[PDB]
Amino acid sequence: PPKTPNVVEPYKGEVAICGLSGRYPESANVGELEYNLFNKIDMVTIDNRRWEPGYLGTPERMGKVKTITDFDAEFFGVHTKGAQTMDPMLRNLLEVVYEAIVDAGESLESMKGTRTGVYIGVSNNEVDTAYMKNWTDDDAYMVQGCHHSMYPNWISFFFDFSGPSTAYNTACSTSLVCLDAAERHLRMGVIDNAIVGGSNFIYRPATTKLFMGMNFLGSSTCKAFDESGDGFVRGEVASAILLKKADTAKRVYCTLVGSMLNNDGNQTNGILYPNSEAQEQLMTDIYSTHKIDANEVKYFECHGTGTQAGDPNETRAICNAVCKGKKDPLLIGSIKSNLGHGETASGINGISKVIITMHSRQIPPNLHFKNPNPKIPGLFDGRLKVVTETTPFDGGLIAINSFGMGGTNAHAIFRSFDKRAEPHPASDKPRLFTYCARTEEGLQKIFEEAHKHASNVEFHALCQESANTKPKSLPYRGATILNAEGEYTEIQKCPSKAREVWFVYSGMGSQWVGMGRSLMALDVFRQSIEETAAILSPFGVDLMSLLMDGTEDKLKEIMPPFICINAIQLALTDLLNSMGIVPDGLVGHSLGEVGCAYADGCLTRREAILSAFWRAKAVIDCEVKPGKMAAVELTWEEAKRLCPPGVVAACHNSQDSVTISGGAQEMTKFMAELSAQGVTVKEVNSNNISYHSSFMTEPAAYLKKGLEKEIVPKPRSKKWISTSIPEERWGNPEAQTADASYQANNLLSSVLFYEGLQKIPSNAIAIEIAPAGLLQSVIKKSLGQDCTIVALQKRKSPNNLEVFFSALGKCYSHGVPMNPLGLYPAVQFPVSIDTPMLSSMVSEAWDHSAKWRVPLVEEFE
Repeated sequence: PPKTPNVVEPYKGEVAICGLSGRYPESANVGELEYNLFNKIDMVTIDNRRWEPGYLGTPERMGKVKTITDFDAEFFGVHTKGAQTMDPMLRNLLEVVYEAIVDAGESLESMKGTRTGVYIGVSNNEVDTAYMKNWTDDDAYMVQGCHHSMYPNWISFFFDFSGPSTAYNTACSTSLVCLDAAERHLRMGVIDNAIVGGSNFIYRPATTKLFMGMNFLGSSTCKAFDESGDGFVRGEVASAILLKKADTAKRVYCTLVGSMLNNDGNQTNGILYPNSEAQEQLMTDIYSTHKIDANEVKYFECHGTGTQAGDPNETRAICNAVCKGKKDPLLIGSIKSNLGHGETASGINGISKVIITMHSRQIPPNLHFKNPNPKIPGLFDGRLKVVTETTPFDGGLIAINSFGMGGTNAHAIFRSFDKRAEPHPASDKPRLFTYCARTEEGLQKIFEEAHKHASNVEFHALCQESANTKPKSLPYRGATILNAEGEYTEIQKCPSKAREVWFVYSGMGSQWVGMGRSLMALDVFRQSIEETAAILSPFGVDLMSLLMDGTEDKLKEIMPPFICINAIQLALTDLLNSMGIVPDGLVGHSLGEVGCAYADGCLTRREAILSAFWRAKAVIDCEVKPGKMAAVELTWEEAKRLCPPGVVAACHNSQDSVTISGGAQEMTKFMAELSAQGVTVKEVNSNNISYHSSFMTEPAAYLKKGLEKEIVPKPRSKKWISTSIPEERWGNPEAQTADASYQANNLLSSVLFYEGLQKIPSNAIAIEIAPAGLLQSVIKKSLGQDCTIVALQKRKSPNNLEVFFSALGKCYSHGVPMNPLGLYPAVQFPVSIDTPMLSSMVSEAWDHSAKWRVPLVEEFE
C-alpha cells in the first residue's frame, strides 16, 4: 500500500528534440512543408476553404491547412458524440502528437507510464461561440472536448502521461513559453520528456475584421525585411514536438542550449509596441547565462512579421546583441514570409523550420525580400544578410525569437547534432521490414517509403522501434523485404485478440541437397552451424562438409541425415530466438523432440547435438536386421491391429494416416495384403530400419547408456508438449526431465503427434521449423481451418533466405511480435542526423473515412 516517493533531483545533462510533426498551410506533413520551403512555393493561397475571398471585407489571401474535418476517433477511444463536440484543433493536435512520438523512435507502449509533461499552447476559442449559438442537449461533452485545459490533458490521458499537463495562452510566443516551461520542469527533475506544442485554426471572419481594425494585417503577404512591408497574413498550424534527455533519445534533431522569456514592461509608445531594449536585454541575458559566444550563431530565425515598426526594432536588437564582434554577415530569416503568421502557434513554426534547417543541413530561402528596408541599417553595413536562396548550413547554433503582442518576448538557442551516418554491414543484403498501420493504403505507402530508403538501417531501426504495437491500436499488420531479388509484400487486418504461437519441429525425411545453404548468408545461422560443427568435430564428423559440399550419396547413409537435420533445426531456433520470438507452445515429431528440448531451455546445444549423434550411432553400431516403414492410410486403431507380429504402428501423424514399421519380410507381406484392400501403403526409405517398434528395444537401452553420462536432467516446461509419453503419464516422474530415459523412450515408444496437435488451440499460429516443409499437409489437416500454418524452408527452393523472410513476414502479419533487426548488429542510438523523418508516413497513414463537424461561418452571425 505505501507508495515509493519519486526521486526529484536536478538534471544537469542535455535536452534534445527528438520528434516533430504538424499540419502547416498547404502541407499535410513535415515533408510537404520542407519541399514547399525549399522550392520557393508560397503557402498562402486565395480560396473559400474558410470563407469567401473577401467576405466582410477581410483580406483575400490567407494561410490555411489542407483539411480540418478528419480524425481517427476510434484510435484515441473517443466515441462519436464526444468527437463531434470536439475542437478540430484538439483532434489535429492529438494526431500530430502521436506522429511526433512515432517520429522520435518511440511507441505507445514505450511512452506509457513515463514522467512526461504536456505544455500545449492554444488561444483560439471561437469554436465555443459556434457550437453554443444553437446549443441543444447532448452537447455537454464540450467540457471535455472544447475546453482549452483539455488540450494537454487529453494528450496526457490517451498516452498515460503522469507529468504536469498545462495549456498556455501568451498570444504569439506561446510556443516558446511552453518550451521554456518544459525546460524548467526537465532541469528540476519532475519530468523526463515533454510534449511541447501548439495549434491555431481560423474560423471566425469577424476575428479577422477585428484584427484589421487595429492595422495588424497588411495587403500582400508577409514581406519580412522589405521596405514595402505593412502587416502580416494569418496562418494555421497544428504542430508539436517531443523533448527528451539526450542520454536516452533514439533520435536527436538538435539540442536545446537554453530558452528565456521576459516582458517589454512599460513604454511610452503603447502596450502594443515592440521594445528593442527589452529584446536586446533578453538576448544578452540568455547568451551570458549559458556562456554561449554570440559570434558563433550561423542562422537566426527572426520574428519577421513584416510590420514597419516591428522588423527594425527586432533587427536592431539582433545586431546590437549578436552581430557585435561578428566577422561575417549573420544570416537572418523568418518562416512568416513563407506560410504567413501563426499567431499563438507562430513560435512552433519557427522551431519547425529550425529542425528542417538542422536536418537537411540547408537554410530554406526567404520569400518576398526584393528591396531591403532603409530603416534596417544592418542590411547595408554587411552585419546582416537575409537568406533569399538555399544556403549550406554546415553546423553551429541557431537562435529563434518569438516576440508576441503585449510585450512578452521569448528567445531560444539550439545546437546542431553532428553524427553523420556511417555504413552498416546491412543495407546491401535482404532485410525484413515489418510494420503496422490503421489503413491498408497507409501501410502500402509506408512500405514504398521504406523501399525508397532500403539502404538505410537507422531508418529501419526507427521504424522497428514502433512496429510492435498491439493489433488493438494498429490493426493492419504488414511485412515486406527490402533489397529483395523477388518482390514480396503481405498486409492483413489482425484481430484484437492475440493468437498462440506453437513451434513445430519435423523429424526425418526433410533431408535434401543444399539444406540451409542459402540461410548461411545470415551471420547468426552461420555462427550456429559453425558452433555445432566444432562441437561434433571431436567425434569425427564434419558437419560443415556435409552441409555445403554434401551429395545425395551422403544422405543415403543414416548418420548425415540426423546430423544435418538437427543442425538446421538448432540454427533456425537460434535465429528465431535472436529475432525475439517467444514460443507459447512447443511440439515435435520423432528426432524433433531434441529441437523442442533445446528451444525450451531444458536442453543445451551440445546436449542436443550429442543426443542426435548417439541416436544415429546406436543404429549404425549395433546390427539391425533389414526392415521397412510405410504410410498406411489406416486409423491408429485400424493400423495397430492390422499389422502382424513385428509390424507395429509408429507415429500418429493425423486423424487418418499411420506409419507402420516392421521386418523386411513381415512388412512386405502385410503391406501387400493391405494394398489388396483399398489402402495407400506408400513405403518410405529408412535405411532399412523400423523406428519406434519392438526392434528399437536394443538400441534404445544402448542410447540410454550412451546418454546417461551426458544429459543432465532438467525440468520440462508446460509449453513443451510431449509426443512420446501419453497424457496419462505426463504427471508421472518419467515425464518431468528430458534425460537419457526420455530419449530412449521417444526412440522406442510410438509418436503421438495427433494427441500433441490436439492440444494446440483452434486459431494458433504454428511455425514448422525444419530444413523443408514436410508436415504442412498433416498439420493443416490436424488443427483445422482457423489456424495459420507457415514453413520456414521450402524443398529445392532457389533462394531459401527469401522463403524464410516471407514466412516470418506472414507470421508477423498474423499477429506475432518479432525483431527482424536482431539478426544484425544493434544500431547505436541516437541515430545519425541523416535519417529521414517517420512523421510523414504516419500522417498520411491515418483512417480518415469519417467527417466530423467543423465551425461554420453562419454560426458566427
